[PDB]
Amino acid sequence: RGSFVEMVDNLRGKSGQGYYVEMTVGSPPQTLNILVDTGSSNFAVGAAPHPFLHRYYQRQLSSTYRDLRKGVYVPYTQGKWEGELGTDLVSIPHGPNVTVRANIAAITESDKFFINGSNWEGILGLAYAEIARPDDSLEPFFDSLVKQTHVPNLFSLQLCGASVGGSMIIGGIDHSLYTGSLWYTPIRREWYYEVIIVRVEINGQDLKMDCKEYNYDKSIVDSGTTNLRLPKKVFEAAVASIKAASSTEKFPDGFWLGEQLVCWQAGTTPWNIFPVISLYLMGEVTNQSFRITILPQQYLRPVSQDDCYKFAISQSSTGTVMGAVIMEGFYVVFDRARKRIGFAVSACHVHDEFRTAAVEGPFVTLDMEDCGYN
Ligand SMILES: NC1=N[C@](c2ccc(OC(F)F)cc2)([C@@H]2C[C@H]2C(=O)c2cncc(Cl)c2)CO1
Ligand code: NA
Ligand code: NA
Repeated sequence: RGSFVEMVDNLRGKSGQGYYVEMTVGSPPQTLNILVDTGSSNFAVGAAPHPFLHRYYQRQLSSTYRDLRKGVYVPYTQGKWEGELGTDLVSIPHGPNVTVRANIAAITESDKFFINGSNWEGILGLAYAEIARPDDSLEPFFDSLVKQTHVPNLFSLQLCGASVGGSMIIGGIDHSLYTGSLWYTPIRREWYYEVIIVRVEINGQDLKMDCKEYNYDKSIVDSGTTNLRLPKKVFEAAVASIKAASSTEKFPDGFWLGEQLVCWQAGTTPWNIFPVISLYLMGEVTNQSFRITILPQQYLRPVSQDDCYKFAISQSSTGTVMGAVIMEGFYVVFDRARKRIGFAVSACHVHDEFRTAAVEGPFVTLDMEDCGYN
């Protein structure tokens, strides 16, 4: 409890391409880099020589592979992966010193899934069985890990933005990774890591929307999404307020829609024209909330001889997505045992001399249960 030095710095990443952890599959162990994804629930790995892949799972080389004689087809947008299900022995070299027999989807065909030039070859879906493919009887990796070992039923993530890195602490918390106190919001339902946002402020100014809008049709914490994604109506209200706060300088209308970048010469980014963004989350106690605050350092993503940034807040039709834009400000504790998610100021988040990311409570917020969409 509290200190896991061997897992510190076990994540690496390229900006906008997610964070991955080294894993091994099969016997003898085959090493793969695997995207850490709290927004899905399948352990799926490249298993054929796709040109983009540095490497892939060669089941024929594993004496411990067991075929489940079942295929899985997984469309989404944009894209798809298809694979064959089995089990095999899985370890995390810079994780707990255990080995688990986990479900693995061997990806044999995909479209717009693997990224050309990325250093990961599969994804580790850390969410719950209710969104596993093909169905909730395919036990997710972390469920198997907890069933078969004594690893406590929780993990935590410190994503450090900018080559990026960070830490996945499996089975506990490392208090070096955060400053101040952890604040917890309930996991509303175990499918995604679903939470309830109860108030949104831009530079301290309330958007004053019916809070059910903030969670239309859900709000999730998702390490496998780059952006803060906001439901359309909330996004419209949000940019408008951000546009207004930031009007000392003017930017193309397309910038706010992510359709073009904006640049400034090096050292010349005007952070302070941009507002902070505060999400109040449902607390642990009736009528009690807390708030997490992020900087433009978080929602202006670095991507000419200038520092060009992408606006990393974007509209959504799947509800709010707290992606790397949120998570890079905080140490985030996925406290599965207590069905709650803790947030604390991250010891590694990017800021400036004037503003820091923040986690503050308690606040008095009534009718928070009304904020959840049904
Ligand atoms: N959270 C989420 N993960 C995704 C995903 C795609 C299929 C699934 O199938 C699953 F059921 F196996 C699951 C998740 C993508 C893997 C992520 C991805 O491609 C990505 C690209 N750039 C940056 C990041 Cl941070 C991630 C879609 O959104
Ligand atoms: Na256990
Ligand atoms: Na600390």
